[PDB]
Amino acid sequence: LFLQGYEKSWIETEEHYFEDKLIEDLAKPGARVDPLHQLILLFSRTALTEKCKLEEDFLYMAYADIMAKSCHSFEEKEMEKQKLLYQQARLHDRGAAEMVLQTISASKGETGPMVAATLKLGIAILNGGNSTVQQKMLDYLKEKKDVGFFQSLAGLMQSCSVLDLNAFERQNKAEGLGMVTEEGSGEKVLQDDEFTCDLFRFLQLLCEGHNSDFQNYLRTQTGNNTTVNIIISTVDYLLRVQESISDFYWYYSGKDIIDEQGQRNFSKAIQVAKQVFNTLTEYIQGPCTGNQQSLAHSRLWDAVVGFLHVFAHMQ
Amino acid sequence: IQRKAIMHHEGHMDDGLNLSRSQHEESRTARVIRSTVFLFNRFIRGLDALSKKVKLPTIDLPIESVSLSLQDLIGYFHPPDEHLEHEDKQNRLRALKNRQNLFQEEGMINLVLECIDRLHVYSSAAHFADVAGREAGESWKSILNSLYELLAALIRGNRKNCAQFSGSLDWLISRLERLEASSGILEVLHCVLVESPEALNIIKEGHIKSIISLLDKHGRNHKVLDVLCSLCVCHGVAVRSNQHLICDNLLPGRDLLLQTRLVNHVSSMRPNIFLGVSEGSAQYKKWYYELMVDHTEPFVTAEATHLRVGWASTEGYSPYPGGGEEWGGNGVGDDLFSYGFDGLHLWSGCIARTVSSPNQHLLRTDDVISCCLDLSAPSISFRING
Amino acid sequence: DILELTEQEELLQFHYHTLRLYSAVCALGNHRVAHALCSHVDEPQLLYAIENKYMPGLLRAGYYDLLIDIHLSSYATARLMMNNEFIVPMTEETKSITLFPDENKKHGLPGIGLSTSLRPRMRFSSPSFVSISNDCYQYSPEFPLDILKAKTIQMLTEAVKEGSLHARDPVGGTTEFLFVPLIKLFYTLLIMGIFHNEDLKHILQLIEPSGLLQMKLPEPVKLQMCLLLQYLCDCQVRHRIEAIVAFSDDFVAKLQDNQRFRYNEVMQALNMSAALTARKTREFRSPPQEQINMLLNFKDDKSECPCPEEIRDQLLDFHEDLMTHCGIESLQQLISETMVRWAQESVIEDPELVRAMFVLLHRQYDGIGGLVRALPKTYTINGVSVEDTINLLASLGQIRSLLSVRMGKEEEKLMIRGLGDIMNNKVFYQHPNLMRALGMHETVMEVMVNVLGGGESKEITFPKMVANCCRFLCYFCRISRQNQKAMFDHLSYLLENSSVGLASPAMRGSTPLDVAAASVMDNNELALALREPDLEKVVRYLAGCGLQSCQMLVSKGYPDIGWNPVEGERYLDFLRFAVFCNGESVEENANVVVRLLIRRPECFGPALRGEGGNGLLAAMEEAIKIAEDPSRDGPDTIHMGNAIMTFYAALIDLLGRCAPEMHLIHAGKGEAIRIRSILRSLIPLGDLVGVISIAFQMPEPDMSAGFCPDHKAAMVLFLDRVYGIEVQDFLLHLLEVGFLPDLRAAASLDTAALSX
Amino acid sequence: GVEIETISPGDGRTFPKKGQTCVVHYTGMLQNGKKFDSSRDRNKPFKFRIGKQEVIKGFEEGAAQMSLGQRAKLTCTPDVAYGATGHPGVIPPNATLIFDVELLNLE
Repeated sequence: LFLQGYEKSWIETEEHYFEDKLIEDLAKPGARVDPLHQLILLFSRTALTEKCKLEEDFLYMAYADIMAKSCHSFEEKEMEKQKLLYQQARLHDRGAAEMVLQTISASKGETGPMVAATLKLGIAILNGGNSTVQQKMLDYLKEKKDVGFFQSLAGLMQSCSVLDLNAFERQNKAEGLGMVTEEGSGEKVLQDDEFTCDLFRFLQLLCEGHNSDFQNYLRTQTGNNTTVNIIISTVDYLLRVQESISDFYWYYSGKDIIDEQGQRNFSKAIQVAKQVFNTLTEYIQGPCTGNQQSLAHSRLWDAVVGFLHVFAHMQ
Repeated sequence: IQRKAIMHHEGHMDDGLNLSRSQHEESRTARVIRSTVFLFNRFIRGLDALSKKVKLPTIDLPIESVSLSLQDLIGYFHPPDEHLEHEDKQNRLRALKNRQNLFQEEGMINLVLECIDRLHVYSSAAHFADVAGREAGESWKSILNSLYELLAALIRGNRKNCAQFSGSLDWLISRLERLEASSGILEVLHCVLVESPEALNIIKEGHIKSIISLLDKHGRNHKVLDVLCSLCVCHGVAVRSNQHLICDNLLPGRDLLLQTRLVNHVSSMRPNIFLGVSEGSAQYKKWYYELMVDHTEPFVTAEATHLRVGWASTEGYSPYPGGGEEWGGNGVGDDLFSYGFDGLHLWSGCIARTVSSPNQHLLRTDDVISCCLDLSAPSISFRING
Repeated sequence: DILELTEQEELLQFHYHTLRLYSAVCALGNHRVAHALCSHVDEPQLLYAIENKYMPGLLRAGYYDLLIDIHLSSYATARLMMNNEFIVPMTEETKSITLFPDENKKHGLPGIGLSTSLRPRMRFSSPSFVSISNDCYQYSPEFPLDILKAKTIQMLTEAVKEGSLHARDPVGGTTEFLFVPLIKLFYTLLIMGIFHNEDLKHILQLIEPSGLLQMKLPEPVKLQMCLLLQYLCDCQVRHRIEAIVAFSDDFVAKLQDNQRFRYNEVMQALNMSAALTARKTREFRSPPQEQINMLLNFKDDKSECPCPEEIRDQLLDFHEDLMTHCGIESLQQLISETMVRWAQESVIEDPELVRAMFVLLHRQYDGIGGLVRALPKTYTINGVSVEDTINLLASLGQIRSLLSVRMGKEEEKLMIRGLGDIMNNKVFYQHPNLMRALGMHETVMEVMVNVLGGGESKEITFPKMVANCCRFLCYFCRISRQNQKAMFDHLSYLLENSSVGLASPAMRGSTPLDVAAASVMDNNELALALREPDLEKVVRYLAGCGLQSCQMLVSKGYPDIGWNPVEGERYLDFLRFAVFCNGESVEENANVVVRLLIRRPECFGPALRGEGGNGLLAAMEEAIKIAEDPSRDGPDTIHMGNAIMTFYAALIDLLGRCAPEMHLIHAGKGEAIRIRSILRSLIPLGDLVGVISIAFQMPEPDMSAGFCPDHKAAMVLFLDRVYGIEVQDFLLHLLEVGFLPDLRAAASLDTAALSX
Repeated sequence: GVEIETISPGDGRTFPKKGQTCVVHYTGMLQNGKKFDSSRDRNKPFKFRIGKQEVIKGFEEGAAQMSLGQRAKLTCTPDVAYGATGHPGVIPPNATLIFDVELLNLE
């Protein structure tokens, strides 16, 4: 029991920082192709090999986190903003911008620790308004007319997470019956909320700034044959999470007590809905009449009236 | 679950017909499927109307047409070259996989099986010529080879098609002794064995014995050995039944395969003496000499130490007598041009014969042997310890 | 001559493929064939071939592979399978590596020191064919290892000396033919437990001096160098874990007595107040897990750490020593140098090479990842129980080796034997966490899935092999609390193929459905966590069973009833286990079960539910008549009447245990009242009273495969839970009609008591 | 059926009796000279008890007629060695055997 407690709460307590020195010395061509470039090419070929299910690939899951954690009073705010661009260019010119797209496309809509690890890499590589990386990704998607990326995004969005009241009250009854240990993944009521937030932050960074090209390519993939609408999928997920929030509030009616779980599981969904709203705001931020009309002729009005109804009483 | 489509006035207000176009790959695959099935049914009818009985030869036998169609269809499944870009290679792999799937889901593998069945009822090009004509007789072999190549290409990579048609292995291994298509049948069986582990579940002792008899009949083929290797393990997993069958039916007799052994390096020593008898000048035709030993060892490393002595002939009237060519395990008595003795047996032409002697024993230390030689009427003789 | 094949290409290729076949027929742990192959080639011809310089290359590689396969492969694989499981005893020799030399400016050498770790023993039988009736030849043919290791060292030195000068005639043709088989043999020899400390020092000095890593080596050579370095890191990880255990021994020795001493002090100096209970609840409550979790926490400035502050500093010293022993600020140095140096030198094809290189580099850079991965899989038991756990590990290794082979008759027999041995072993009970850390349940499940594959409804072959695994898993889940949670994860899969093993009273125990029930049995936490992705599946299975009878039964010759009362009864038993727990019905499970049952009304018996049969009275009477009349059965056979009676009794017992409660929540709740009303409308009361009042006979014994007295207990439970006893005339009439006759039949006993 | 042809005499004094263990050094071989077994390759002599039914009859009945230090060629019969089934993998059915047996020690 001592060694179990030791390995549980003594060793993995963030006792190292190498994610920058490693990648720094992994790009020096001391003498062709750099070692980091060879690694990116290996990952890209593995993601391009035709299969039926994205394997675990512990090597990829281990290195896509180091490459992600490698990235990140006027001069003190400009020097870091330029060093971030330098750290992003340290690996986005070696093929990571296309490697992330291929890894997302090779999962065809399966929520796993591979997409959950490549979305964080995409976040780290598109931190801020990196119009250069955005244009590289757009040019890649337009020159290789693949649908398996947009349909994979749709399949991922269709099964992200929703606050379910039955499992929440079931866990509450279990806690009342006995002191059962708390489930790690949001008490098993909100599944991979961090994954959902990362996916929607990625979709936001893909259109950050005022990139009208990508704003229109997310609505109509001109050049393909089975285009899918990402704006409508985002609206559908927002409506789902709105109905979930409304039901979770209707559960907490009459009782003027909000416990720790009732606060945490609610704040998680609040953050998820805020991220979805920011993503829609970035979709329609530039005066793009396409996305304007797409949001007009959709089910966003039901979501916003439900949000108004829940706000007027929660306030 | 099938719901028939009836055209009527009222109908149901839930149809919702959505169009969906197919790619050029799928459309061309369907059209070539129709074309090849039409041509193959024509060929099957033309061959059956001739093989069923003696009928008037107003039949359509598209010999050259079906040959060209097979030559095109074989290249239609050509795997991508290894000297190609990775993405283009993966695209070609996916394309040929979809092609193989669409060709299998129409059951034309069974069609080419029926074709080779109806073609195997003959024995040779001469047998087919006087029945179907000279051109068909001389092209029967090429048509069979092309059909087997196409059958192999249809199963080269798919895991589904091999496990689907594995039930036909009872016929392939039976026809494996055709002697004019054994290479094609062996390639097909190898490609179906290295892919699906389900096909190995139906391989019985009869099939393994047939393969070993093929290896014994057609000589030393290095592909039968690959087939036997693929029969032991398929995908990281072994089958003890087939392993035991191979070990018990292939190498108990040692006739096959090539055996091996570790022998010793033997040498010979001879003085500058030559004895030639004929008419005229003779040398009394009588000779004698002794031999003793100081130290000996029966087994120095692993085997009995070679130790023989005798008289060796020559070829004509020159040196270099014939025998074990050189630098081998052949001493005296291992050829028809030498006669030796080693204490127990008399050696002549690598064949030993035991002889009686008072206290017959191997040539241990401090042993004196005496070799006598008369030429004309008697022969070489040995006396051990007198 | 062997060397003459150099010119003859046909015989060379044929003999190469012959050697490949020799290795393939004995590739895995099959020794009956290897004992034959040894004589088929030779004992010393292999040594001559591996030592000879003028070999054709292909033949050299083939002979090397064959030598590895016939003897070394089996024990090498058996020792590599147990390479990530660090079981270490508490012997006084184990309490000697607590220094793990790292201070005074030194770091030690990899693989040098002391192990004191449980590893599978090696033993080889002597190949003899004049001895009749060999005992088992279970392990391997004997081979002299000292001569082999000496020759390997000599040839490796000669090979590195040859490669340093870069000649144009490497042994066996090119340089890969010279290097790959030699380093492969050296690698498997290093794996199998030879090259003791002194020899390992020379083997290190072969590459380390700051050699072999600095040369211009081909891709297949560096690919084996990667595995060599991976083992050189694994042995260091094992040494670190052993040192951790050695220090933890003394730490726990100094901690447990100090905790007991402070407890005795605070119990002697009582000073009873309102805070002493809060201080001393930790001793009785707070099981040792969270006890040690809360008594071992000092990374911030201060926590509620008890009075033993002296041991805190020694733990800090040991932690800093571990940190400096790891890469956190000399093997990591040169490994990280070479890994990047190769990639900088040239672009590398053969993606497996670059994959191994990068996983090695990442391992060296993380350092603590190996520790956080391996420490859960470590374990310590005692210095006394060693032979028992060694036999257990050997049996588990045999289980895994049999898993790696396709299922056959002899394979099934060996697996059954090994399962029996691990069940009979004592460590199975004393250390239940050890089995979970070793993954015995996952191994048995991945063996069972191989047998359960092949088909779904056309073959259930190897039934004993199916059953033994189920019974082992049942025992494993039974003796624990956490193993039930472990098997609950796999519960989802086996409910898909739970239809096997039913319709046959040969396995009333071992069954996938029964192992599911055992996993979900008697735990409210798991009963709640049993959500609804599978209850609808079980209900659909029940409906299909109540709609279709068993084709196996109609083949055996049963009268082809319009439904099946066996698999339905099994599904009802599983649903009962899911809904009823510890005497209190799980409310959510009960509600969803009633909802699914009413949504799919075919699950109920056709005699009870439907526009045909009336209900339970006529159903039970007809079942009794069918049991009495042998014309409606199999001409030990399945009594169809008894099976129908058991099905209906199981359904009624399920509904009764699924009733809301004893009116604790039902008194003030609405949905509970609604569920009770649904049950009452589904099952009439008079039908229940009539079924209770049958007054079975009391028998020279008789056969109990008919109207069993337990059938009445289900009706009694349903009456008590759904309706209850609160009316005087109702209670009296029930006692008159359904209780007095059975009471008289029970009281009329003198000696002939065949039914308890 | 087993016959013995001596190669080197072993002073013919000590013979194997019931209740003893004998140490031999043998290089078996098939009828056509193809060696199928040997005890000198592994460099370990073969120790076996006399009369315990652990080796083949063609070997034990032949060794029971030899002396210490006596080399012999023992020619066996298929029925007394392996029968009509032989040894699966090595010995074919209905095969005769030849053993070059030397007696090192007699305990």
